[PDB]
Amino acid sequence: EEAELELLRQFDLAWQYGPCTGITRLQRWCRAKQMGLEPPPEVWQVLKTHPGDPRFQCSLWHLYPL
Amino acid sequence: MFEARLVQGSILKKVLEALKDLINEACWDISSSGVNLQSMDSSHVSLVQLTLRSEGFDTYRCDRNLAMGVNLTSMSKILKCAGNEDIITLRAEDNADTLALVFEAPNEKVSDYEMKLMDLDVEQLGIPEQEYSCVVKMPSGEFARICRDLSHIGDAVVISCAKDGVKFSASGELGNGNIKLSQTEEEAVTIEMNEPVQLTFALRYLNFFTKATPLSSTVTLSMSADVPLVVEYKIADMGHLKYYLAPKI
Amino acid sequence: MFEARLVQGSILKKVLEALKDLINEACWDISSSGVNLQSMDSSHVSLVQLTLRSEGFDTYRCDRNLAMGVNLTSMSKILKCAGNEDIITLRAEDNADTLALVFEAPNQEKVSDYEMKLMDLDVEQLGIPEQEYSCVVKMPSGEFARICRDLSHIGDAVVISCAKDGVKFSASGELGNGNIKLSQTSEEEAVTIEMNEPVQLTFALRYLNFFTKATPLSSTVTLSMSADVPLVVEYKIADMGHLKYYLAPKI
Amino acid sequence: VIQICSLGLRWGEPEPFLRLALTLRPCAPILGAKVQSYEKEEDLLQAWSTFIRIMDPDVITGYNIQNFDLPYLISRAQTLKVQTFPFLGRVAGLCSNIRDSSFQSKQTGRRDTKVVSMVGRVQMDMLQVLLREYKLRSYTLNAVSFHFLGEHSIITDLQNGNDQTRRRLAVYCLKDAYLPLRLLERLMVLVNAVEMARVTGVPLSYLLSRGQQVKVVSQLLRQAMHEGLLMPVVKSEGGEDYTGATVIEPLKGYYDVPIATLDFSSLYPSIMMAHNLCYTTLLRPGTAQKLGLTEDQFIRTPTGDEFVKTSVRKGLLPQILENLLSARKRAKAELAKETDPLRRQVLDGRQLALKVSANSVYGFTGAQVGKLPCLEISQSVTGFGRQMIEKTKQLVESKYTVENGYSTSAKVVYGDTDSVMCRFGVSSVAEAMALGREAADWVSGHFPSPIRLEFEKVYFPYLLISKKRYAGLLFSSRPDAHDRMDCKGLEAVRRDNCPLVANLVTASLRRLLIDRDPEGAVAHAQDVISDLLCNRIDISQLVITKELTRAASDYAGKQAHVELAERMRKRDPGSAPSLGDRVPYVIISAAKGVAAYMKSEDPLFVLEHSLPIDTQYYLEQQLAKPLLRIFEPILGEGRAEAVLLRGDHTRCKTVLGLLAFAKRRNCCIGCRTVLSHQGAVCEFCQPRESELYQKEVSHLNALEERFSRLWTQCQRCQGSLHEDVICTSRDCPIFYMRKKVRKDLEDQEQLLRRFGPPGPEAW
DNA sequence: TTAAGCAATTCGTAATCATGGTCATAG
DNA sequence: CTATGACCATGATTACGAATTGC
Ligand SMILES: Cc1cn([C@H]2C[C@H](O)[C@@H](COP(=O)(O)OP(=O)(O)OP(=O)(O)O)O2)c(=O)[nH]c1=O
Ligand code: SF4
Ligand SMILES: [Zn+2]
Repeated sequence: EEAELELLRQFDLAWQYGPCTGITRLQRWCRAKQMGLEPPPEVWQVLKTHPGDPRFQCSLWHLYPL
Repeated sequence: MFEARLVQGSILKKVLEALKDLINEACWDISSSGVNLQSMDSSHVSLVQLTLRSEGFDTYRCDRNLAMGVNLTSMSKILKCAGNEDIITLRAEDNADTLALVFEAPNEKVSDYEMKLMDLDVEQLGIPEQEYSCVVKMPSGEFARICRDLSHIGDAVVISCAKDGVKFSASGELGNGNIKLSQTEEEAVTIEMNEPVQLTFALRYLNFFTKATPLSSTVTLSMSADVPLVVEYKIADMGHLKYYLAPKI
Repeated sequence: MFEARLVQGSILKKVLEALKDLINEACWDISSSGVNLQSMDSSHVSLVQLTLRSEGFDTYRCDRNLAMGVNLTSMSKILKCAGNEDIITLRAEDNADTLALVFEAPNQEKVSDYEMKLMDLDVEQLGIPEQEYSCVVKMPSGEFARICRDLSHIGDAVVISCAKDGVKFSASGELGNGNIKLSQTSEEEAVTIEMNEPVQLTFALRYLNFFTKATPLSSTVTLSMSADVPLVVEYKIADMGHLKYYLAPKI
Repeated sequence: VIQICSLGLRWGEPEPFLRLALTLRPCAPILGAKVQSYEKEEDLLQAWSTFIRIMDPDVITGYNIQNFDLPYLISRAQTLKVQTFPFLGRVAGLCSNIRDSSFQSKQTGRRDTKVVSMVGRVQMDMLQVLLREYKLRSYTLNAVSFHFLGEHSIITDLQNGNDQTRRRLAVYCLKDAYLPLRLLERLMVLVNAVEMARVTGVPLSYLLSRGQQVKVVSQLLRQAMHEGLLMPVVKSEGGEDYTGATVIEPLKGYYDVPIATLDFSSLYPSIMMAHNLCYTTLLRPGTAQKLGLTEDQFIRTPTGDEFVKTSVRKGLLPQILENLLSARKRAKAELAKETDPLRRQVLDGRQLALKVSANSVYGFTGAQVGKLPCLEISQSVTGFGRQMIEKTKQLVESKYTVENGYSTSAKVVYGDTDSVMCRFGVSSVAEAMALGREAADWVSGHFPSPIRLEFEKVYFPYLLISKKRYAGLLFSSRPDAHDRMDCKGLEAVRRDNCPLVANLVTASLRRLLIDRDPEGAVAHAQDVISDLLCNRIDISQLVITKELTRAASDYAGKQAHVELAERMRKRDPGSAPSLGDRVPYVIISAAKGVAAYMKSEDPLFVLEHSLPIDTQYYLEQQLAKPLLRIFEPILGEGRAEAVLLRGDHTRCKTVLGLLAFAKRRNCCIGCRTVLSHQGAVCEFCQPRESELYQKEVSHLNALEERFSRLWTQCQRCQGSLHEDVICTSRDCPIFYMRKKVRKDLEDQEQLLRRFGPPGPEAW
């Protein structure tokens, strides 16, 4: 923790995985894996050792009335 | 077609003066089980729940489940054109949006009014039944004076239910004070306790809740952990009237 | 440690109801003689002397010559929260600058325990003269209030003529002149105009309305006047002591 | 400070020549601009100071650079210990400093600004130019860019990310830094500033700091050296007021026969010109005596003074006024040959400025707190004004009458201190125009020169409500049929109200004056009130704005906007309204009826926290009384009952801590009876179910069509079709109108799942 | 040391004044 | 157990300041 919260914030702004501020984080991870762009096997291995926490399993701007 | 007839119009006038300040619009759910109502206040803080059971109306007739939309100010103005001894009948169609009220004096004078209803798009809410753990049954006059007397000091009040009795405290810029009450027919204060309670509620809502004091002699206060305080009144072989208010955090 | 009780306690409600419209503050002098209050008015025309002996109380403990100050109208708003049959109890610590009021019930089931904070006071204090009052009148308080209020709807200030046979309450106004005459009546409803030498004086009728705020405060009202001196109206607080309102006269 | 972005041009060339952007992390290249990157902020501030020394610009502009940008840079350079930053000026050994200043007048109000010292260079914040010249509703860059052209915590994670995010941030910053240049060259700011400095004779820094006194002092001194006079110093605190202008009593109502308007042009400067009024020719009451020559040596005014004829002296204020009048005449002669509309109004702005200068010459005389007051002159001016307008009204109503061979005796309906609205009688616009031109040219021949009356318009029809409140339709020629409406004073040009009310007043006067159909007007006002009560009106139409003036007058009595401003937020005690700006608010519903200052809230706070709206406040306090102003004079008091009955058929249709403890009782779609079970239809109203499904799928169909038109408009206003939209612009109707249709669709989609599915889905 | 003028209409808040519903106690 | 006016409570009228626009 506090290092796992920057890896996800770095996965969320890389443009080669998609334009993602409307959906979940694991849905975008599996969308890129289907098309197989290059999802890395570390943004998966922190979404498995946690429960349904809203500060891991949510996009950066999931507040913010946009 | 709906038609009811009730001999004690005074009960109707007391219930309509319970609510004309807290609520401006309501929907009456007319059924074959009685006349039942739920509403929120205008401030979106408190809940009212009113039940007039079907038996206590001394001449009942309801064909089909209705829903009437009533502006409570115009109805409260109409029900003060009827003295305290009259006999009140309600007449409604199942195709119309206009209600008829006929007041029958117990002596040569009969009166009849027609009132236009309105269509409203409100949503109906309710309550689930759980066991509140502090159960107070107290005189209504003492509760009215206690709320009205603490009101001049400050605006919150803390209710403190302990073993032998309950204790109400309130503060403000001109100081603070409490009132005790202890276990010792209707002038008694019966106190059932399993877990002790201490909670805080604002006074403007309580001084709204104590407007319906002529409906009964005693009042029932129910408390539990972190739930909305319930204020309950009973109307004799007619039904009941409940207000609901949430605690401060 | 001051701790005092009063069973027929409606009198305190009654005095502070007739105190708060006059003045905004009071200099409460607690001595071993009891509870006293000398205080001027706000308009520099009048004065209140309240004396409450200890023998008019029930149960008493005074260990200090306390000299405190009360903001009156907030204390009256607190006194509005207790009935008249209810027992009034006061408690005071000579280091803790607060007043602890305890309202007991006659059925003892409702207990009240209120607290008002203190504020400092440097109030002026003058002594009344003692002299001969050429006219002392014993009157019913309700009839007196009725008469001066009946004069309030004519004009503003009253002229009084105090003599042997009758007494003459006259006034002018925007509708003209009027006057009512009284005489002695040959225990509470009895009147008496005890007189040596007849006089004429000017007084303010609005301050008579202010002074008749203590109408339910006694058996009889006493009206004491002489030449060019403060009128003292007296309400004898029954079995307790007395309240005297001084009004410096007009020119 | 993480990014600085700069644009530079030579004046006269239609594009810039320099485009630079300096960032603080490594970035990605932008076509058309240079990009440099640094790993520390000291290098960034040093690089900007060296660039600003080497390019050496004449003028520095921006938007809110005075009160935000330059003191932020100066304080940030002081904190990080960089010694060589604050030398931005032209003199080689001088450092710059922050200094407060205030300005106040009854014309622009009071404003408090900081200044930063730059010797040699000139500053033009475009915000201060807008706030001084223009009277608008919001003064944000988005609002004035829409009005003239047509358009913090997210940025901190666009900068802590990657370098294409930083490239997006730099393109945004460069568009921001480019907009005030376009506004400066499009609005003809600098050309008018240079012409103002050449006509008045004051420097170019005084037209951004001072008022209208230094210019008239300057022109009077420049005219005083040519005859050898010296000015005195009189100062007095304080004289009394004098009597201003007359207004003629109306004949109120609705007119449908044409009224022609005749007015005087440049009234007070021509009074001061053609009766030889000046400081330097004011005759004291004794110095006429004991000479007795009254005739053609002096004159007498209605207030009482005596003033010398022009055969002895020429005043100084006639000559200054004559120069200003010729400059404005040349500006109008240039304006009479433009075809573009925005260019036509900016030349109108130039001539408006020269007329304001000429009238402030007269207003200099009566200012008892000033530098040289002579209230005798002011009283003579307004006395001559009153005398001449009553002369106009007597003459116009007296000559053209039934006995004098004409058709109908005319009757004046209105006059306000420079104009006369005479009602002639004919209902043909050609004959009214002909007689009105004859009347203007006839009456003008009873005066000295340059006093002239002129025809200006014909109103047909006309609507007169009170003093300083009227409306009409505008005719310039006859075969030029009609131009527009005129709304003098009414509820459509003031800014103290809601957009909903001003829009309703404009649409009602449109349907009522152009098409002459009161039934569509009643149906329109009914639909507005019905859609108000049914809770389908956007919150853009509900926002009220008020100006936060000096704090002691707002200490004297409790207001709504002052209460909202002085109540800080928990989020930000560092961004709040200051003195001089505008506070926006809406009114929410509560039960504290003694105070409308206890129900006011920020629009963004009621957005994010979802508080309800007081529809009865907006119904009886905002809407109702302007409508009763407008709709009554065409009919009687059965018209008040007609609109209050058109309310009455439509008032009976209203839409609706403890809120979490819901039960969510279902209800019959046909007859609204709460009942156990989830089926949509009631057992008595079950047969008519195909019609009840038919009804409401044409509502889902129309919500679907509104979702798509809005959420793809943001993609075209943003620029890109492949990346996310981030624009929470509070001055755009687009924002928060795109937020509620998501919830309408969320609700209306779930109401139709009460009905089953129209087929399987797992086959 | 610094600042162009007057006329008029509209709306909100607190304070002043009128009037009825309870009530409290003397008959 | 029942008249009478004194007492509390709620609504109609006036006054004045603030804001903004027309000449
Ligand atoms: C607008 C305005 C008018 N006035 C006075 C002077 C003017 O002579 C008089 C007439 O007002 P305006 O008609 O507004 O101005 P104007 O007549 O001088 O010029 P034009 O007809 O070409 O528009 O009102 C002022 O003193 N100060 C002002 O700001
Ligand atoms: S909300 Fe959409 S349309 Fe409105 S300003 Fe923002 S991007 Fe443009
Ligand atoms: Zn049904």
